[PDB]
Amino acid sequence: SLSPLAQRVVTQLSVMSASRKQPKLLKLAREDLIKHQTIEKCWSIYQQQQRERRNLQLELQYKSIERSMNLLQELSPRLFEAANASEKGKRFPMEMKVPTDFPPNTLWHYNFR
Amino acid sequence: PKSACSLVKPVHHLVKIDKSKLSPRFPELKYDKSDIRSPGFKPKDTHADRLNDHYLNTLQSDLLLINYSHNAAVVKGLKQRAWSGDSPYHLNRPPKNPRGSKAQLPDIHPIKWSNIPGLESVVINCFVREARENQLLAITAALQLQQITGCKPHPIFSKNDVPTWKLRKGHQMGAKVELKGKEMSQFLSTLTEIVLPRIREYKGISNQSGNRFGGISFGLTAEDIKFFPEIDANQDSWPKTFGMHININTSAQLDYQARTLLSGFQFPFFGEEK
Amino acid sequence: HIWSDFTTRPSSLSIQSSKVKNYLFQKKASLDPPSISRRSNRIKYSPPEHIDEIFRMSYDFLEQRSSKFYELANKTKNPLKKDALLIKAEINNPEVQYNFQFNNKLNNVKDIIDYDVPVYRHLGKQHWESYGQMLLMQRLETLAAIPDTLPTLVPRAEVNIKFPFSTGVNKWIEPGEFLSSNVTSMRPIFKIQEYELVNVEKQLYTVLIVNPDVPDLSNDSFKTALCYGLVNINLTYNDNLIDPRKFHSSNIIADYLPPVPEKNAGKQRFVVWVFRQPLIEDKQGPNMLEIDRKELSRDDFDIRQFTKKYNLTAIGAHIWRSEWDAKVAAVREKYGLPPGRVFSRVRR
Amino acid sequence: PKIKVGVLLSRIPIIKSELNELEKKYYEYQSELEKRLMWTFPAYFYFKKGTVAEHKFLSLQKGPISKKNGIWFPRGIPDIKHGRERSTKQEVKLVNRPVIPNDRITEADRSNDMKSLERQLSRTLYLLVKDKSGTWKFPNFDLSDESKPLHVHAENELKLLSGDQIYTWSVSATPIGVLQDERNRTAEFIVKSHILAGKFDLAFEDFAWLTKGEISEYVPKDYFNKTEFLLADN
Amino acid sequence: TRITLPRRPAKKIQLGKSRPAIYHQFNVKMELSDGSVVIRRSQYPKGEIRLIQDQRNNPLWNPSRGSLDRFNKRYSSLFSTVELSEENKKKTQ
RNA sequence: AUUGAAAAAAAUAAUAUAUAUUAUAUAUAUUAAUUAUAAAUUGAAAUAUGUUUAAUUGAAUAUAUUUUAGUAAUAGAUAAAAAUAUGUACAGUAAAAUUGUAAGGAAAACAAUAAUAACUUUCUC
Repeated sequence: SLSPLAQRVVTQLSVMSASRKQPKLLKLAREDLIKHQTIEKCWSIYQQQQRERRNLQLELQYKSIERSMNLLQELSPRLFEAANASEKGKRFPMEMKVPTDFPPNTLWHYNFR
Repeated sequence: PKSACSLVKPVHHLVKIDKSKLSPRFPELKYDKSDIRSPGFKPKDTHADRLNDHYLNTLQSDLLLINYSHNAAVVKGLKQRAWSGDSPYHLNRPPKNPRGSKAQLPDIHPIKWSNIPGLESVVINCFVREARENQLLAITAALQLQQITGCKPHPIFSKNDVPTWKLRKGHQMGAKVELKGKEMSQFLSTLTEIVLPRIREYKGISNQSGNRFGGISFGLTAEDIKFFPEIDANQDSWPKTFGMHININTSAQLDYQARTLLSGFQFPFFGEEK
Repeated sequence: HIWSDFTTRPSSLSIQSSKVKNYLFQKKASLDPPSISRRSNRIKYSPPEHIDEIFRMSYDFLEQRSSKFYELANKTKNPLKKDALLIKAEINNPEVQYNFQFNNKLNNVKDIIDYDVPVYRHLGKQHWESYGQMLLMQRLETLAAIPDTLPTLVPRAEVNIKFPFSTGVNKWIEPGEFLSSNVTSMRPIFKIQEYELVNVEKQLYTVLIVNPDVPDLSNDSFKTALCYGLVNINLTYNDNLIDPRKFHSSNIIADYLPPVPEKNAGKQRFVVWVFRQPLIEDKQGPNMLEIDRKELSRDDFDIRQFTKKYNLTAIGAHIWRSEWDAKVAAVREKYGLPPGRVFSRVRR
Repeated sequence: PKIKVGVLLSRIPIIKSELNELEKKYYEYQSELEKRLMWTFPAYFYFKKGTVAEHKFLSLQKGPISKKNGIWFPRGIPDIKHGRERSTKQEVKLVNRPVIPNDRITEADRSNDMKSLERQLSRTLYLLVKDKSGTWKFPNFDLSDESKPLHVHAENELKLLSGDQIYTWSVSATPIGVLQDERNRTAEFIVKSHILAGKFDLAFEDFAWLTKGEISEYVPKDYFNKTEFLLADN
Repeated sequence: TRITLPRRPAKKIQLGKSRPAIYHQFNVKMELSDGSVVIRRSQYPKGEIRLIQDQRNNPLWNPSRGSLDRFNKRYSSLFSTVELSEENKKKTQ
């Protein structure tokens, strides 16, 4: 009927498939449904607020930068030129790592190079 | 059929009739997939995404600061040129195609608080070419992909036909999977931390790699996939293993911006940039 | 805690069921849902875990937001803006959501869903837009009741009709239904549910049922026929069922003549239109209007011309459509209308 | 007007941000919803039948109650496939060493040492400095030469202050903002830069490494208003 | 010639009834090369893993910071730099 | 309905039952199912009845009665790989060329490549 390789392939396929592995549908009572809706809506609102806060902050930073650069242009042309360069190949430093869940054994390195 | 003449009749009102809602056929389908009452419901925002949080906090501001060019105006792309009306044959003529390209190119905007580059989507294209002989290899590749991602893969089929390579048309051959949001972020984090350091002579992603507009890519060999923790934990269960292409799609206007963004997430870049 | 206060706020914003309210607001998931009436089913049921504390937090968050909105709402002077503020404050209230979703909107009981309350009215409007309004629009366009009678419609009020007096059965007419001559023998009952903010005391309404498809053999075409005409009707958000109780004999510009389609004349559209009166400033009370009853004719009726004359704006519509059956002759006889014509089966 | 060089050194967080009370609970709920809706664990794949590893897993697990004729099950009849009650959430219990994570709060945090870099791990720390007067501020430096670029000059000044203990990285050549005034006709152009690996430890009297919330307490109100948005909230 | 698994009749997923594939996933703790632990959701059943070769001990990711083994074992008494200096005359090549 | 936990009711829709009308309506009750379907001397689980250990529950083990395992792809109204070529209903847009990417090369697969003025809703200064 089937080889051992064929069997193993079938098993692998099954791992991915939804055939006889999935539970019943999540039914709710009307009160429960409402509670869920209120949870979700509130959360969504909170997320929107956070986005606006961050977005606003970014806008503020941009405005400050603009204000700075105009001033620099007014005062010292060479300094302005130096500031406003193409940073095409700018690379973030490899020490600035993505913050983990829990910290390492040695928290901070005081010596380098 | 009395005729094939298609011709949509005009209306006498501005109300937008959603025809789906007027039926009683698919009552489960009227609910959005986000809604709890739909069978299509899935808990989306299950836990705090770490890479995304990092981007929000540290990187995004830094990226904005980098990309500020003073009084930078919009750079319009190559577009379809209109004809000068110096002849009456120009009068209903289609426009001249773009200068260099056949297809139109997008406008490059200055980076401000709104349009800072960020990760949009990852796609993991795995086309196993031995599966022209063995269909079961495609299945195994798909499983591997699923294991790696925690996301449902989609089967790739042979779209073309060719004699030199023993390839038919309409044959299942490997799989793909578009990761988005938190799963994608996790996958990137795993790539940065676990897998790519275990590759021996790994210099990084090439600086000559990428789209013209905010898309960067690279690929992993069959040797490299055994470093993924889901595959590594049962090497008996994974005798064969398949390479893959990894298309990273950013919200970057240009490719150097996208590269910079990826560097922020601890991706090394080695080659001479364009 | 603004949503627990009911000093200034209406009673309708609360849930009237006590058990349901208790279930909503508890400190642990101990109680079982009042919705599940049966004991065995309640036993079987298991709500999702951790739902209570999070729900409470969400309530607090949205309650705070509502309170903040109210701080603005009371300072506001102009009425539409104030209403909008009120809506914003209370729309995310769980109790009002429960009330609206799970109790009837058509024949709303005032204590549960009060359409005098702005939030509930907004909800009702949204519900109407979701399905019933779209359906009505489709039936107007497909049947060709808009351009044939009255150019366009911008649906504002939800209009539902009924024929209670003829047969006995209770049924709201779905737009574009085929009703028997027995069903539509005696007059209908309207319900004009208004969702916009409007002056309830001043605003009058007119209702016109028009039959565009009565055949005129001189013209070799059709003509309109005003089958039923009411004017100067007073609506209120909750008190809105236009019945012989409400309107007086003075309000009837053309008293109900029934659908009596001729044999082979075809299907006849009867499309009720609901207009609101023009509102005059510097005049307290409801501004009436006089109709020249000799000028307007029933056997031929320019609806558009009439509208132009009295400066009406069509807010709502509904439509049924009648064709010939055996009982139309009986209906004619009852009303004292003539025998009724019979046309050739072929449209030659 | 005199050109001056402001510098704020940003030590970025080394671990995840702490979740809000609201957030945590919500996330737990979503996890529990997922679990309820999650598929059966396909144990037949990961554990081979008739193997020592499978046996341990089986022992760890406890099975579901099957349906049996002539009995009342008041929580409905068991719906089972691959050995799981479909009607409920499934729980699957699982050098050779237990992975024990380190404490997120630190010794420095406990002591409240403001000069230390390990004192907050989930927040973005900013280098502040106290001058001859009682005021605090971000490191200022006089730009007399004006030959070199501004950010480079700032970095050099920082390095000089340190005695080559610090290891910084400028985010860009562009200045984030300016602090300007009428009494002293000057202009402090603020650069942004990131401490990567080193001490500071040292005219300025004292220094500290603080979050955005603590800087408000230390620094003046007007100054804070001027330079609030530049600092990350977390 | 072409090795395949021949398809059975497909099961009709009705419109609206399609359910999203929520695979069974465990919360897995990865301790990296150093003691930094990170939680990640994973399909394989293992609550804890500790990694040997990661970015946190690779030189590319931090520039600022068993044949050979067998050889060392069985040439240990000799102790095999000074040895290099002794045995490295660069005249002949 | 009995069982668990610590007077009632007021939508839609479905189901059950009843009746109203030359009206596929209304009334009351209740919220099921939702990816399954025969056949397994062998795997796994439960319950019942025994026996031994620390009246007791856990733990171990025997028999009986069941339940699971036949492990197989679409999870989306799918949308230019291949497959039902006539009906109807609903919805969408192709191709080329270009820039890239593990074996991949001119030629296998995947990604990306025209413009947002005005409008509606949501959050926010």
